[PDB]
Order: sequence, then C-alpha cells, then structure tokens
Amino acid sequence: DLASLAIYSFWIFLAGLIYYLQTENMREGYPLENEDGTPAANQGPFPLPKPKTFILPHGRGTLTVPGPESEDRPIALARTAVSEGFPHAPTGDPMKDGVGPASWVARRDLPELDGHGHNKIKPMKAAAGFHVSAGKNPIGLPVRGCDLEIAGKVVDIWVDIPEQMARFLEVELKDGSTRLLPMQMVKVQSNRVHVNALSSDLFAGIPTIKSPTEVTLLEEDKICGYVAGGLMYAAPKRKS
Amino acid sequence: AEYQNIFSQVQVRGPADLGMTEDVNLANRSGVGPFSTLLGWFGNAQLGPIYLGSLGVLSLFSGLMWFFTIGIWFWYQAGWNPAVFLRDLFFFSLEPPAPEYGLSFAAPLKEGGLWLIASFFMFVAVWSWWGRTYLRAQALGMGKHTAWAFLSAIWLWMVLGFIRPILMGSWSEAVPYGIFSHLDWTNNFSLVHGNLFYNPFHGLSIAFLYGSALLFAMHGATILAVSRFGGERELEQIADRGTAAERAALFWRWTMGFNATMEGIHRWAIWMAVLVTLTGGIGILLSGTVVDNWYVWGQNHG
Amino acid sequence: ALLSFERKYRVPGGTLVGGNLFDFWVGPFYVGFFGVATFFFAALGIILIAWSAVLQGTWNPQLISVYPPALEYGLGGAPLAKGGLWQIITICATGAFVSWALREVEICRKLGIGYHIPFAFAFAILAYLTLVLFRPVMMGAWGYAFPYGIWTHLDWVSNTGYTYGNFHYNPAHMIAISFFFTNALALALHGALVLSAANPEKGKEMRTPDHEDTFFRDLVGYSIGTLGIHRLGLLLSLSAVFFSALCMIITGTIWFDQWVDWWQWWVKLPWWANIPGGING
Ligand code: BCL
Ligand code: BCL
Ligand code: BCL
Ligand code: BCL
Ligand SMILES: CC[C@H]1c2cc3[nH]c4c(c3C)C(=O)[C@H](C(=O)OC)c4c3nc(cc4[nH]c(cc(n2)[C@@H]1C)c(C(C)=O)c4C)[C@@H](C)[C@@H]3CCC(=O)OC/C=C(\C)CCC[C@H](C)CCC[C@H](C)CCCC(C)C
Ligand SMILES: CC[C@H]1c2cc3[nH]c4c(c3C)C(=O)[C@H](C(=O)OC)c4c3nc(cc4[nH]c(cc(n2)[C@@H]1C)c(C(C)=O)c4C)[C@@H](C)[C@@H]3CCC(=O)OC/C=C(\C)CCC[C@H](C)CCC[C@H](C)CCCC(C)C
Ligand SMILES: COC(C)(C)C/C=C/C(C)=C/C=C/C(C)=C/C=C/C(C)=C/C=C\C=C(C)\C=C\C=C(/C)CC/C=C(\C)CCC=C(C)C
Ligand SMILES: COC1=C(OC)C(=O)C(C/C=C(\C)CCC=C(C)C)=C(C)C1=O
Ligand SMILES: CCCCCCCCCCCC[N+](C)(C)[O-]
Ligand SMILES: CCCCCCCCCCCC[N+](C)(C)[O-]
Ligand SMILES: CCCCCCCCCCCC[N+](C)(C)[O-]
Ligand SMILES: [Fe+3]
Repeated sequence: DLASLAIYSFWIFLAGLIYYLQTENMREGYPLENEDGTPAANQGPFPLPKPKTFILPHGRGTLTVPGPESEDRPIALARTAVSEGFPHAPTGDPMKDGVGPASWVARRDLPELDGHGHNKIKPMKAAAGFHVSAGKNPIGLPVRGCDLEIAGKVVDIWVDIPEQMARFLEVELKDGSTRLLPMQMVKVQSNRVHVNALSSDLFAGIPTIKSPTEVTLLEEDKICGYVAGGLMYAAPKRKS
Repeated sequence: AEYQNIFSQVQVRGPADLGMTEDVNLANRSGVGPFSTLLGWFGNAQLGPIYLGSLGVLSLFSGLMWFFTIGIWFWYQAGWNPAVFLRDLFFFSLEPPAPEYGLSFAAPLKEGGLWLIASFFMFVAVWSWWGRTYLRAQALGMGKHTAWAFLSAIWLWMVLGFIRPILMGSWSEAVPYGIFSHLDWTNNFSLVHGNLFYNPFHGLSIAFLYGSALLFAMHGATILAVSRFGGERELEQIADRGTAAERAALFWRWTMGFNATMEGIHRWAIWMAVLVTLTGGIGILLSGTVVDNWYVWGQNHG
Repeated sequence: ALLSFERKYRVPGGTLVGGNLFDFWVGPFYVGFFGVATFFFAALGIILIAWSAVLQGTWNPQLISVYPPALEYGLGGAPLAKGGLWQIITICATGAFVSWALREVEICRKLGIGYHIPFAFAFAILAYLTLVLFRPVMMGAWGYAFPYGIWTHLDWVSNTGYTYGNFHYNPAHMIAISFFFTNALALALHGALVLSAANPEKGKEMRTPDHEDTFFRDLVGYSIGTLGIHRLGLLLSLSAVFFSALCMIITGTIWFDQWVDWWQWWVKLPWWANIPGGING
C-alpha cells in the first residue's frame, strides 16, 4: 500500500541525506592524522567529498576544499606519554608559542573587507561618525588586570562598521604603546575596565598590530588566542 | 558568571546603512526607520529600510484583505458590538463550506462562501510573498536557499488548506480561521483518524521539531562560546578558517566523537528545520486519502 | 584519530576533579573525571534496564518498558520489580546527564571557550527533572512520572493530556508551542541566509554579511545581526523548554481541572459577562 511505500522510501532518503551531510562536513580537518601529523590508518566509513571552490570578493583569494593542509606555523608541543591519547606539554611558554587555549591560526595577513571593499574594522576616532550611543562609555577608564593592578587606560573603541558593534578596546600601556583587547573579554564597570583573562604584567605581552588604523585577520587570531590563553596560564596569578 | 554575552555592554552608532545595491532597483527602498536602544542590547538597533515593490504591494494588499475578511465576519458574529467582539475574540470562527457543497464555489457568504473568498486572498498573499524571497535573493546575486526552505513550510500549509481537501473532495475538510477553532480542528483531526501517534510521519516530524530546538541551542551556544574569537563571523570563517571555527569543532568532537564545519553546520540546520513540515505534510496528505486509521494501519503495515 | 589542526589544542589542564589522573582522549573522545563518572552511571543504568527486561521476560525494544511505582506507594521506596528499578535508573540517568554537562565544562576549560553550551544543556536536564522529580514530588507520588519505554511514554503523554481535556488549552503549553514553531522558522532562515551568501549564483563571488543584512532587510525591513541571530536561536529554544517545564509544573499542582475551563475568567469579567449575542452570550 501507498503509506507503507512512502515510509520505507523516506528512510532510504534519510540514510542518503545523512551520508551527504556527513561528507559535506569533512571539507576541513580531513584526512585524519596520527599524533605525528601523518595520515592515520583508520579513516572511518565516509569518503572525502569532491572539491568545491569559493571565490572571494575584491580579488581577495579563492578557496578549494577539501585539499591538503598544513598548520603553516611551527608547534612547540611534545609528547608526555609512550602511547596514543595523552596530552602534549608545551616545550616553551604556551602564551608566546601560540599553543593550547592560546592557539591562533595562520589566517590571511590582510583585513576583512566589507561589501563595499572598505576595512570592516576601524578605530572609532577614525570612522566618520561613529559614537557610543548607549551604555557606559569605556573611553578614558583605567584597565585593571586580574591581579587587581592597573595595566593601562582605554583610549579608543575599534568598531565593526557594517554590523555597527564594538569589537576591541584600544588600551594605552605605561610605555605609551597600545594593544587591542577583545570586547568580548572585558568587563566595563562604572570606574574601570576589568579584564579577567590577564594579569597586568601580561599586557605588554599582547601581540601588536602593524598599522594604527587596521587589523588583519591573522593579527586578530593572535590577539584573541593570547588573551583567551590567560584564562588557564595566568591562573597562578589568582592567587587572590 | 564573568562577561557572559547575552546583552551588549556598549552600543555604538554610525551613518546609516542603506545596504548593498547589486541589481536592486533602489527607487523601491524606503529610508531607514527609527533606531531602538532596546533592541541594541540584544541585536541591531537599526530599523529599515524595506524594499516596497510591485509583488510586495500585491502580497501585502492581499494579506490584509484576508486578515480583514476574517475580521469582518467576527464583527458580524459579535453582533456589531465592541464589547462582545473583545470578549469572544478567540471563540469566533470562519468555518469552511458544509460537506454537501463539495468542492464547489457556490456556497452562500454566510455558509462557506466568505471562507473561500478569504482563502483566495490568503493564497495569493503567500505565493506572491514566496516569489519575493526568490527575487530579493536574485537581485543580490544570492543562492535560492530561502525560497527553497520556505517552500517546505508552504507544502504543509497547502496540504492542510488545499490539496487534501481537494483529494477528500470537499472544502469541509479544510481548517477554519479561528484561534480556538483551529485548535479543536487539530485535536479532532487526530481523533477522527485513529490517533496521530500511530502515523510514522507524525513522529518523524516530532523528532525534527525537537531536533531543531536541540540543534539551534547547540549552534547558538557554540557560536556565543567562541565569539571571543569572532566566531559569529561565519562567512569569513568559511573562506578563511580561524581558531574560533577550530575550538568549536573540537568541542563537539571531544564531546560526542564527530563535528561539523562552519559551512556544513548551516547545512544540518536547513535540513533539520525543513524536514519538520516535509514529513509532516506527507503525514497529513496520506491521512484519509490513503489511511482512515493510523492505529489500524499500524497494526498490519498494509 | 586527530583532525589536521587538533594537536596544538590537546595540552594538559582543565579538569575539575583529579588533576591529571583522567586527563586523556580515547579516539576522538575526551575522557576526564566526569567522562569516567558518565560511563559508571550509564553502564549501571543500562545493566538495570537489561535486568528489567529479563524480569518482564522480553528483549523486543518496542516492548521493554520501565514503570514507576504504583500511586499507593507515594514518595516512598518500592520493591525492585514494582518500581524500585525505575527509581534507581532515574538516579542513574540524572547522574549520567549532570556528569555529561560537567565533562563539557572540562572541555570548555581545556579549549578556552565560554560555558554557553553546558548551560544550555542544563535547561534540557531540568525539563526531564520536572517530569520525573519536581512534578511527582509536588503531586505526592512517584507514580505520576513517565514510564521508560519507546511506546509506553507516548501513552503516558496522551493520558496526561486528556486528563485535563484538550491540553491545547494550557496557556503555558501555547506559549511553549509558539517558541518551538518560531525556533524552527529561525533555524531555517539562519541556515538559508548563510548558505545562500556562501553559495551564490553560478560563477558569482561569495556574498558578504552585508548582502545578508541587506537581503533580510529588503525582505522584512529588519536584520538582527550575526551576534544577534545566534543569541536569538539560543533564546528561542531555551524559552521553548522553560515554558514546557512551566506548563507541566503547574499541571496537577496549582491547576488540576479541565484546562478549557480556565478561560472562563475572561468571558465572565463583570463588564461584559452579560451582553447577549456573539458566541458566549
Ligand atoms: C500544526 C498543527 C496545526 C496548528 C497547531 C496549533 C497549536 C496546537 C498551537 C498553535 C498555535 C499557533 N497557531 Mg496554529 N496550527 C496550525 C495552523 C496554523 C497556521 C497556518 C497553517 O496558517 C497559522 C497561521 C497558525 C497560527 C497560530 C498562532 C496564533 C499560534 C502561534 C504560531 C507561531 O508562533 O508561529 C510562528 C511565529 C511567527 C513569527 C508568526 C505568527 C504570528 C501570529 C500572530 C500569526 C497567526 C495568526 C494571527 C492572525 C494571530 C491573531 C492575533 C489576535 C487578533 C490578537 N496556525 C496547524 C493546522 N497552532 C499555538 C497557539 O498559541 O495558539 C493559540 C498553539 O498552542
Ligand atoms: C518531550 C515531551 C515528552 C516526549 C513525548 C514525545 C513524543 C510525542 C514523541 C516522542 C518521540 C521521541 N521520544 Mg519522547 N517524550 C519525552 C521523553 C523523552 C525522553 C527523556 C525525557 O529522556 C527521551 C529520551 C525520549 C526519546 C524519544 C525518542 C524515542 C523519540 C525521538 C526523539 C527525538 O528525535 O528527539 C530529538 C533529538 C535528537 C534528534 C537526537 C537523538 C535522540 C534520540 C534518537 C536518542 C534516544 C534513543 C532512545 C532509544 C533512548 C533510550 C536510551 C538508550 C540507552 C540508548 N523522549 C517527554 C515525556 N517523544 C517521538 C517518537 O516517535 O517516539 C515513538 C514522538 O512522536
Ligand atoms: C490532540 C492533537 C494531536 C496532534 C495532531 C496534530 C495535527 C493535525 C498536526 C500535527 C502536526 C504537528 N504535530 Mg501533532 N498532535 C498531537 C501530538 C503532538 C505533540 C505532543 C503530544 O507533544 C507534539 C510535539 C506534536 C507536534 C507536531 C509537530 C511536529 C507538527 C507541527 C508542524 C509545524 O511546525 O507546523 C507549524 C507550521 C505550519 C502549520 C506551516 C505554516 C506556514 C505558513 C504558510 C503560514 C503563514 C501564515 C501567514 C500568512 C500569516 C501570519 C501573519 C504574520 C504576522 C505575517 N504533536 C496530538 C496527537 N499534530 C502537523 C503535522 O504535520 O503532523 C503530521 C499537523 O497537521
Ligand atoms: C494528547 C497529547 C496532548 C499534549 C500532551 C502534553 C503533555 C503531557 C506534555 C506535553 C509537552 C509538550 N507538548 Mg503537548 N500536547 C498535545 C499537543 C501538542 C502539540 C500539537 C501539534 O498539538 C504540540 C506541538 C505540542 C508540544 C508540546 C511541547 C511544548 C512539549 C514537548 C517538548 C518538551 O517539553 O521538551 C522537554 C525536553 C525533554 C524532557 C527531553 C530531555 C532529554 C535529555 C535531558 C536527555 C536525553 C539523553 C538520552 C536518553 C539520549 C540517549 C543517548 C544516545 C546515545 C543519543 N503538544 C496534545 C493535545 N504535551 C510536554 C512538556 O511540557 O514537557 C515538560 C509534556 O509532558
Ligand atoms: C521550516 C518550517 C518552519 C517555517 C519555514 C519558513 N517560514 C517562513 C520562511 C520559511 C523559511 C519564509 O522565508 C517566510 C519569511 O519571509 O520569513 C521571514 C516565512 C513566513 N512564515 C511566516 C509565519 C509562519 N510560518 C510558520 C512556521 C514555519 N515556517 C515552520 C516552523 C507558522 C507557524 C508555525 O504557525 C507561521 C505563522 C511569515 C513570518 C512568513 C510568510 C510571509 C507571508 O506569506 O505573508 C503573506 C501575508 C502578508 C504579506 C501580510 C499578512 C497580513 C497580516 C495579518 C497583516 C500585515 C502585517 C504587517 C507585518 C504590517 C503591515 C502594516 C502596514 C499596513 C502599514
Ligand atoms: C534545551 C533545548 C533542547 C536541548 C538542548 C541540548 N541537548 C543536548 C545538548 C544541549 C545543548 C548537549 O550539549 C547534549 C549533547 O552532547 O548534545 C550533542 C544534549 C543531548 N540531548 C540529547 C537528546 C535529546 N535532547 C532533547 C531535547 C533538548 N535538548 C531540548 C529540546 C531530547 C528531546 C527533545 O526528546 C532528546 C531525546 C542527547 C543527544 C545529548 C545528551 C546525551 C547524554 O546526556 O549522554 C550521557 C547520558 C547517556 C549516554 C545515557 C545514560 C543511560 C541512562 C541511565 C538510561 C536512559 C534512561 C532514559 C530515561 C530512558 C527513556 C527512554 C525513552 C524512550 C523515553
Ligand atoms: C479590529 O477589527 C478589524 C476588522 C479592523 C481587524 C480585526 C481582525 C481580526 C480579529 C481577525 C483575525 C484573524 C484570525 C483569528 C485568523 C487566524 C488564523 C488561523 C488560525 C488559520 C490557520 C490555518 C490556515 C490554513 C491551514 C489554511 C490554508 C488555506 C489555503 C491553502 C488556501 C487554499 C485556497 C482556496 C480554498 C481557494 C481556491 C481558489 C483559487 C483560484 C486558488
Ligand atoms: C536570518 O536571520 C534572521 C534575522 O535576520 C538577520 C532576523 O532579523 C530575524 C527576525 C528578528 C526578530 C525576531 C526581531 C523582533 C523585534 C521587533 C519587535 C521588530 C529572523 C527571524 C531571522 O532568522
Ligand atoms: C518581522 C519584523 C518586523 C519589523 C518591521 C520593520 C518596519 C519597516 C520600517 C520601514 C519604514 C521606514 N520609515 C519610517 C522611514 O518609513
Ligand atoms: C537531520 C537528521 C536527524 C535524524 C533523526 C532520527 C530520529 C529517529 C526518530 C524515530 C521515529 C520513529 N517512527 C515513529 C518514525 O517510527
Ligand atoms: C541526527 C543524525 C546524526 C547522525 C549521527 C552519526 C553521524 C556521525 C558519523 C561521523 C563519524 C566521525 N568520523 C569517523 C568521521 O570521524
Ligand atoms: Fe550560524
């Protein structure tokens, strides 16, 4: 009968859709690897899919996936155990090294462009004519680290222009240089910005950017990695 | 409970976003409407602009027509009394024609004719809007996924109000326009068909409805968790993967043994949702055209 | 075993309990203290459902069912074969679920992400706990909980429903359904928008988030934004479940009559309770 036929058909359709869904989702990260970076012996039942090509705008590159990949960076990690499945101890300082929770990715060393080919992110002081329009304005507040010491003061907000939201606080350090702080990791209070991830002596260590007026994708990832990284690695200085 | 990212600490504002042009006839765009500080804590502050358009106006005109046809009848049930209308608002009902008129358009206004009028308006209202989601897509040079997904919703609705009634051979099978009346119709439908818990498509549809809430809570929370790396910039993470797309997949992988990619997560999503009404529409279409009783059918698969 | 970029993330540290004792993977799966906790509670619970099957003398998945105590036992313990087994599996399930969340917290700690995922999961947990613990306790008997069978849980849904008439008239049930419906609408739209920008017309360049805001604004005169929509999805599905728990928490405790009859407070309001005509007068 037709009802019984429909339900059995649908199940077959469902096995096939999951099949497609699973393969679509293997366009990055595969084939799987041993802890040593070589193709793993057992890959599972799903094959890699046929390649596809994204063409980016403003002639910003084009991408085909899946395809061989490498980290494009060196990884200061070493084995702690004689078999599969254990952790890899940083061979250095994981903060500086870009490993663990402080990991970052070799993304393109250029700024994200908007639909009109302008830098998506800019300092407010250089984006006609953006302004804090509601809420507490952080520009001018002292920045306190998680050791309860002042690390510097907030001199600007870096804004996503097309989206119209605040992405970074630009912070002046006691030597006169600045670093970018993820907005998404600061607590704006009445009389300060409090930053839990970092202790005040880790700020000088934040990654710096090549130009006062734009941030690249790679620059972004390094800054974001380093700051999140402090949650675990600053932790000794907590301690309060 | 650190900085927990459901509401924004600081809002900013700049020159107004009139938006992408591509092949969009700019004469048809309203200006930007008001800014809401209230929205700005949660989403965007900017209201507007909207694209007017011919199809847009046909859609919006016909839509109101529908809403008004139903409303005009409710005032007639309220005896033209404002207090009665307000008291019995959810009890009013624009019911289809009686079984005997079958599939014909010759029902009296007070006897299923107004329902057919209102349905006609509803029908052009939806389909004209569907063509919209395609066109606004086309003007910007975009994929057709929205019109595609929308079609799955339109499928359930068509089956309920149009396709099944025609296959039963009468408009009395269709759904009345009323708040509570539409709920009673629903319950009755199940009762009069052996209980929809025995319809395999009802339980598939539930699985997907539940699964869409499972999936959206997973996606929503995941993105908020990695937004300290700008993970909510999903198109840029597709073209040039960052550590947010990486920690995201590694969470799921270490948790449950597999993971998605920024692009493929959005493929799971569309299907999770479109399957709801897809399986549901088939469920309802078979009911009474092919199976009077799902329990009985259940008890043999035959 | 590893994704091509996984290794730099598998460092020591994170765990809530036990220092480095349980800090390792198995295949792709992170273990942790709560991984071991999860396994212990889940095997126990499965062994006992296996025992339940043996005692009722079947192996058919469509007929194994684990029933709570009979009502006359109230909130007390019950002999194993008369709902004690149900009580112990319920403890197992809970410990399994809370452990799963807690393991997720260790994974968060390790990766340096926010705790949003497990927090969102706790909402599902509390829905379950409402049906098997908060509602039975407030009703005064374990027997009001649902049975653990693939088909028998549906009977339970259905009887609970029709005890109060058409359950559709639960106000909280209605707010709940609006959310599941809206959550799905949003899921489909989010999906469609991202993909349609990622996958433009033949031979065009990948669209940008500006095209995305634009299409949606062109369509409905608003756009919530990239951060916005992920907050929205989360809100819609959590609110969906919160109102579910709420609609069941009030049922049979503060309201145990026909739901349809609750609506009479509006109809019977003194200013119009008596005007002839319309539906109710
Ligand atoms: C799937 C099985 C049943 C069904 C099952 C039920 C059940 C059960 C419930 C609903 C509920 C809803 N149903 Mg129904 N109902 C269905 C058919 C539909 C159809 C349709 C096919 O056109 C429509 C328009 C409605 C719409 C309505 C809404 C009033 C309500 C919330 C839906 C929602 O949040 O969606 C998505 C949200 C949106 C953003 C758009 C929707 C906005 C609303 C306002 C538009 C609908 C009609 C509108 C004219 C409302 C009038 C307002 C008053 C004059 C004040 N139903 C089919 C026939 N529906 C719930 C309810 O609370 O009912 C009282 C509920 O418990
Ligand atoms: C939620 C409100 C009601 C509910 C009423 C409904 C109704 C109505 C229906 C279901 C149906 C489902 N319910 Mg129920 N059911 C509830 C209680 C739950 C609970 C629980 C609280 O622990 C569980 C595990 C289940 C699970 C089940 C599944 C068998 C089925 C598909 C769900 C789904 O795709 O979800 C979405 C989640 C996913 C897509 C992820 C996968 C989850 C599933 C596949 C895992 C569960 C497997 C199951 C055999 C668990 C046994 C434990 C074993 C050790 C594995 N229900 C409460 C009491 N449920 C439908 C059905 O067809 O059943 C016959 C159906 O029509
Ligand atoms: C007593 C009642 C019966 C019941 C009988 C029904 C019936 C009848 C149906 C369902 C169906 C549904 N049932 Mg049931 N079912 C019951 C038990 C339940 C239970 C439970 C016990 O917990 C659950 C979880 C479900 C849930 C499910 C859903 C999967 C499904 C709703 C699909 C949907 O998203 O439509 C919501 C969306 C739509 C209806 C599409 C609407 C799309 C567009 C076209 C509307 C546009 C409107 C616009 C013009 C106006 C808006 C104004 C705006 C402001 C602009 N049922 C019991 C057994 N159920 C449906 C189904 O498919 O089942 C197979 C269905 O027909
Ligand atoms: C005849 C039946 C009645 C009625 C009976 C009632 C009853 C009774 C209930 C509902 C409730 C539900 N009803 Mg109703 N309702 C009906 C009509 C409908 C209709 C419709 C189309 O008319 C709809 C859409 C709904 C839908 C709603 C939802 C709001 C709600 C279910 C979701 C939920 O609570 O999740 C909650 C989520 C969970 C409990 C799942 C959590 C599971 C997690 C913690 C763990 C699972 C892990 C494990 C098992 C997985 C296995 C491991 C594997 C390896 C994967 N009802 C009809 C009128 N309704 C229920 C509710 O509000 O629930 C509290 C409820 O009890
Ligand atoms: C995958 C299944 C889910 C789904 C999919 C889905 N729905 C969708 C979409 C898709 C992806 C569409 O793109 C389309 C959309 O544009 O969304 C923004 C839509 C849509 N689904 C909608 C609602 C809806 N979908 C349904 C649900 C679902 N949709 C499922 C859960 C339901 C439920 C669950 O009950 C509802 C009620 C609309 C938001 C929209 C369809 C728009 C439409 O057809 O409109 C036609 C009629 C009008 C143009 C106006 C209607 C008349 C009004 C009563 C008055 C006008 C109000 C207006 C807003 C103000 C104007 C005032 C002026 C006069 C000044
Ligand atoms: C809060 C919004 C929605 C939501 C959220 C949510 N669910 C989630 C997550 C979150 C974000 C988790 O991170 C977690 C996950 O890891 O997902 C991949 C999860 C999860 N929700 C799941 C399923 C699920 N979610 C549900 C739905 C919901 N989850 C809500 C709709 C439902 C529904 C709607 O029916 C189900 C079936 C799992 C896939 C996963 C949790 C898996 C897990 O906790 O694993 C550890 C525990 C075991 C391995 C089981 C232990 C064995 C028990 C002792 C025996 C089981 C007894 C049980 C009571 C039997 C009942 C039988 C039924 C027939 C009734
Ligand atoms: C204050 O007063 C005024 C008048 C100003 C405004 C008040 C308005 C009010 C109070 C009215 C509110 C409207 C209500 C309560 C509507 C509720 C809607 C509901 C619950 C409907 C839900 C289901 C709808 C379905 C499933 C019907 C689908 C219909 C179709 C598929 C159309 C099929 C087309 C037909 C029959 C016509 C065929 C003809 C051609 C040529 C195509
Ligand atoms: C594709 O993503 C989507 C957005 O586009 C970027 C949205 O904007 C919205 C709609 C936003 C809402 C609910 C705001 C409501 C506020 C009022 C009262 C006007 C939905 C559903 C959507 O899914
Ligand atoms: C689905 C969400 C509904 C949002 C409605 C937005 C209204 C459109 C505003 C455009 C009008 C602009 N204005 C005021 C200059 O005319
Ligand atoms: C996007 C894929 C989601 C897969 C969900 C599969 C869940 C199985 C649901 C069982 C329903 C059983 N029934 C009644 C149809 O026989
Ligand atoms: C809702 C339907 C979900 C289907 C769940 C099973 C899909 C997991 C398969 C992926 C296996 C992981 N692997 C081996 C590729 O790494
Ligand atoms: Fe997304």
